[PDB]
Amino acid sequence: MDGSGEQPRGGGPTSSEQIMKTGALLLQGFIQDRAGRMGGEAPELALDPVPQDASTKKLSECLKRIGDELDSNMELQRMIAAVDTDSPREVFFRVAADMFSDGNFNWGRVVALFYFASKLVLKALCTKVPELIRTIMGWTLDFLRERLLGWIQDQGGWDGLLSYFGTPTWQTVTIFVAGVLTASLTIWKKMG
Amino acid sequence: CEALKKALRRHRFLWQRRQRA
Repeated sequence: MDGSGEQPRGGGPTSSEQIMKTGALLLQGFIQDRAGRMGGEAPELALDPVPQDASTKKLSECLKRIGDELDSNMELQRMIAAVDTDSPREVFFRVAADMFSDGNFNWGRVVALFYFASKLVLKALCTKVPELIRTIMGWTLDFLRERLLGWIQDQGGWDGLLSYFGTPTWQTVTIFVAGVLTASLTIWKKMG
Repeated sequence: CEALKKALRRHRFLWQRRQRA
């Protein structure tokens, strides 16, 4: 059953194994991290007890630092409240498409995706339906395993992501993931 | 910062929709 060993050879270490794992992880973290209520026995975010490597830990702080700030924006937060909910499968695919509809197949929009889904994950957590939570994470790994996979693989894994968040005045980063995602919410429908 | 003043009847109805799907 040994075959020949464990982990043969294949140019490009950061294969999909280390990626797919960091896919259901990172998210699974930022999720039960900011929404992880204290004294709440029986967490709806069942999957991984805790992150082993600290590689994700640090990357997790980035989602918490920006989340606390971005989540403090009455603008973006309001827009998400103006986008009625009647089909998370249609809109999700719609908005996710608008993100990089012509931009430049960059990748930054990705980060915004995690935040955009967060609302659907946490928002549905209150509706009293933990099923949607698991159904959501599915749309992520699916898109990431059907897309970012190729690109992310050429970016050196999720490392390229953290490597990008290493510039000066971050005020430019928040204006990017927002100016791109926000726009999607602007076109979708402008009602108030 | 609190209370959305828009999630009471909007939701209660969002789910109801139809009795016994």
